[PDB]
Amino acid sequence: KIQRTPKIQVYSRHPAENGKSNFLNCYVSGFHPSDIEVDLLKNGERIEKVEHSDLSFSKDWSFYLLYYTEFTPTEKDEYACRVNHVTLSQPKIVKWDR
Amino acid sequence: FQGPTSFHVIQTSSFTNSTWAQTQGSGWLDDLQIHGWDSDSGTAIFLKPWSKGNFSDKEVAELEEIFRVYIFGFAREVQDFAGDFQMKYPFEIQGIAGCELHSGGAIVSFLRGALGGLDFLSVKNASCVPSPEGGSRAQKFCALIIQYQGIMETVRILLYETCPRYLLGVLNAGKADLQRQVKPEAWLSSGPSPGPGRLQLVCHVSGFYPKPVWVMWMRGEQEQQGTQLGDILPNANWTWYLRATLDVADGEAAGLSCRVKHSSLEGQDIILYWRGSGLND
Ligand SMILES: CCCCCCCCCCCCCCC[C@@H](C(=O)OC[C@@H]1O[C@@H](O)[C@@H](O)[C@H](O)[C@@H]1O)[C@H](O)CCCCCCCCCCCCCCCCC[C@@H]1C[C@@H]1CCCCCCCCCCCCCCCC[C@@H](OC)[C@H](C)CCCCCCCCCCCCCC
Ligand SMILES: *[C@@H]1O[C@H](CO[C@@H]2O[C@@H](C)[C@@H](O)[C@@H](O)[C@@H]2O)[C@@H](O[C@@H]2O[C@H](CO)[C@@H](O[C@@H]3O[C@H](CO[C@H]4O[C@H](CO)[C@@H](O)[C@H](O)[C@@H]4O)[C@@H](O)[C@H](O[C@H]4O[C@H](CO)[C@@H](O)[C@H](O)[C@@H]4O)[C@@H]3O)[C@H](O)[C@H]2NC(C)=O)[C@H](O[C@@H]2O[C@@H](C)[C@@H](O)[C@@H](O)[C@@H]2O)[C@H]1NC(C)=O
Ligand SMILES: *[C@@H]1O[C@H](CO)[C@@H](O)[C@H](O)[C@H]1NC(C)=O
Ligand SMILES: [Cl-]
Repeated sequence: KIQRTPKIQVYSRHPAENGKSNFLNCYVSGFHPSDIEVDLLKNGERIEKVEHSDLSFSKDWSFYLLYYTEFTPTEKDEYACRVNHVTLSQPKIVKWDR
Repeated sequence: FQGPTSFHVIQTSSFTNSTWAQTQGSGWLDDLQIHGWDSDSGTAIFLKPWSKGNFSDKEVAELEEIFRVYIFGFAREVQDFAGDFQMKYPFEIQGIAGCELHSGGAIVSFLRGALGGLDFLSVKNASCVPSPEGGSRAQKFCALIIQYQGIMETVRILLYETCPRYLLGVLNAGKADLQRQVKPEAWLSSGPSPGPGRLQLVCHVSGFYPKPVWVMWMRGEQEQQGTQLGDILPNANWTWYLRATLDVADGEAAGLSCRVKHSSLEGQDIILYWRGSGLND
């Protein structure tokens, strides 16, 4: 039928205060089929303490998942969400922009 | 009322080839997950202490059995008919079924199925309704399913008798969590917008529950109807995040404020004030 590429939105639980612990969310939505892989990234390295929701889908049958990790933003560190999917030739990287 | 009004189970079944299929499932109050399905065991994972509602363990066990049998048998039967329906692997089937409490108290039930991300069928009152997007496959499917003895009767009972009392009992059992009020945090940011001398102001609103929320850019009492709302995005802990943006001419940003209304604030709106005509002076 159809194939849809993931929308990828990265956002923090609380406003980003340097030094203050927080949560980093990656919301991957609007994709089809359900097969997907997602990593959260600290400075290019896959964060290993990552939780995610069970698979769900919206009114138009497109799938969505929430990935999240506690983190502590600094002015020097970079964070991102890495997604691969049949609609992507290479894993797409979406960096967090406070 | 405040929290969720709908209970529903969802199914995602992926068929890789003629012998391998995998099914994931879960149960939800609106967009709040209260059940998981464990394919390790063919039983349900209750995510909240109250997730069984007012049902006895016997009736829960029976429902788990019905779901376990359905999930295993669905994939088997699909595999067996995949040739007759001219199916090409891989393909993916989705379904959702449940009931929703409406204003005035009526509870409406539903069942919908998809193939390849497109509508395929629905149920109206133990009748299988093929969706036009499903084409002749869906017409053939609904003609076949009515011949499996007793399955439409099971569906009808679950949709129209079991679900509504489950929904009521679980909304009552869960009320301390489902009717809690959690106050948002709000903060402002700014960015360049596409276009000359323009500027995007952003009002962030984060951590609220329940989900209905009101947020607008304002000049005094004048709602700025150019306000644009993003998606309402989830946090892990049953709250959400939302941004409201406003494209404004550089030099016209002064006098703007962001106003948040939420049931948790007991009438005391959040008001953040943008200071300066441009970026940040
Ligand atoms: C048109 C309707 C759907 C079509 C059905 C598909 C064919 C299957 C073939 C037969 C399967 C094996 C045979 C016996 C099994 C049978 C049953 O009756 O049981 C026992 C019976 O006993 C007697 O009646 C016997 O006579 C009888 O033999 C039987 O044994 C099944 O249980 C049928 C009933 C199951 C469906 C549920 C009905 C709606 C329920 C609404 C709300 C429930 C009540 C609230 C209480 C819950 C309390 C919580 C508690 C914690 C627990 C559960 C918590 C956790 C649950 C999460 C995981 C569960 C996921 C499973 C279901 C999710 C959504 C429901 C299904 C959605 C329907 C769609 O899905 C894609 C359709 C499918 C669309 C299909 C689209 C594509 C189609 C195919 C395309 C072509 C390919 C080829 C196809 C050819 C055809 C195959
Ligand atoms: C889980 O909760 C369900 C609903 O939520 C609960 O409801 C009550 C009881 C409190 O516990 C709430 O705090 C809680 O939210 C239970 O389902 C409900 O059960 C009651 C019976 O206890 C039942 O009321 C009966 O209704 C019929 C009329 O129903 C028809 O008409 C109405 C419209 O008027 C329509 O909406 C219905 O769909 C039907 O078409 C009525 O005739 C009965 O009256 C008789 O009995 C009462 C005594 O209760 C007596 O005063 C009268 O004089 C008369 O003799 C009675 O009022 C509700 O309809 C039902 N609600 C739903 C949505 O089904 C559920 O109870 C279990 O299932 C029921 C169907 C019933 O078989 C009960 O015996 C069961 O225990 C409960 N438990 C489970 C396991 O689901
Ligand atoms: C289903 O159809 C019957 C008529 O056979 C009707 O009485 C009933 O209200 C309909 N809806 C149901 C059972 O949910
Ligand atoms: Cl601020």
